[PDB]
Amino acid sequence: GTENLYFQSMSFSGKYQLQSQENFEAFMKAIGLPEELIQKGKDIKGVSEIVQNGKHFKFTITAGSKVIQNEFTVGEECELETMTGEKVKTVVQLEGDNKLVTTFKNIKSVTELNGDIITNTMTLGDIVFKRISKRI
Amino acid sequence: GTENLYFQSMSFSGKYQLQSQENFEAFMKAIGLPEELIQKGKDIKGVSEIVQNGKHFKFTITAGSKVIQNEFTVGEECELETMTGEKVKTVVQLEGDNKLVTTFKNIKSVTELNGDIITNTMTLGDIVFKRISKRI
Ligand SMILES: CCCCCc1cc(O)c2c(c1)OC(C)(C)[C@@H]1CCC(C)=C[C@@H]21
Repeated sequence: GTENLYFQSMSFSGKYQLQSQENFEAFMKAIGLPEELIQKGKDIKGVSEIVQNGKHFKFTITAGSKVIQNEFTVGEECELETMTGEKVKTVVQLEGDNKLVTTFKNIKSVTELNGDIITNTMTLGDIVFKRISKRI
Repeated sequence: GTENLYFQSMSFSGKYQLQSQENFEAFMKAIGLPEELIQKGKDIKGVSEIVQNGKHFKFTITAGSKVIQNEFTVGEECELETMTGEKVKTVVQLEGDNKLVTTFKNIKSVTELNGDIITNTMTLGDIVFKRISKRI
């Protein structure tokens, strides 16, 4: 026999304007981002978009001077393009009704949606890369 | 708005008779179980029960000379009682259709159901506490 595990989450779909950003320079250096691109995009506060259809997600992230697009299904292994352009395979999971959690290359990524504010925290050792964006 | 995330797993419900057990003493020593209780329950091969109703689990596990009962919902943070009686808060996740995975106090716990055979693997550093039970 089989069991049905049905979940319900807040809609992550929407366009989000980057407002706050912590430890950008430190984090990009740890992952090996060139200093040229670090200073070029450290002050860029762009707009990211999420498209959620059930457990499927489409991410369009404006990070610094780069636009990185990725797609995944919750609970299924996916190939994600990192900030450094390297492609890693990982699984994204839903915690509660508003947290998207994944871990790749010693980076613990947590994306929590609180109302119109979405917070993406990425921890690499002592570095806590925290981004705060608002739905527009 | 809200989104629906539909998952399906094998039914974990049933009573399971412990058959094989490796590194009981080493694991219980690592978590600080008193040596009196370690020798007392190292050879006990009891029966554990799982009650799964969708994404909610009720499991009564016979570990050594202790009967520990806990309840949780997959993806939601819950409070679990450990072997040492300490209560920890963690999140249990479903991997595939037959794996229940969680991590607490540097202990990676994996419970995999392959047909009528259930395998409980708990890794704490170098110690791999492996329990193999059969549904009865
Ligand atoms: C259904 C899986 C969710 C996690 C359940 C989970 C939690 C837990 O309290 C225990 C579980 C596994 O299995 C045994 C082998 C009895 C453990 C022995 C040593 C420790 C620290 C605690 C025991």
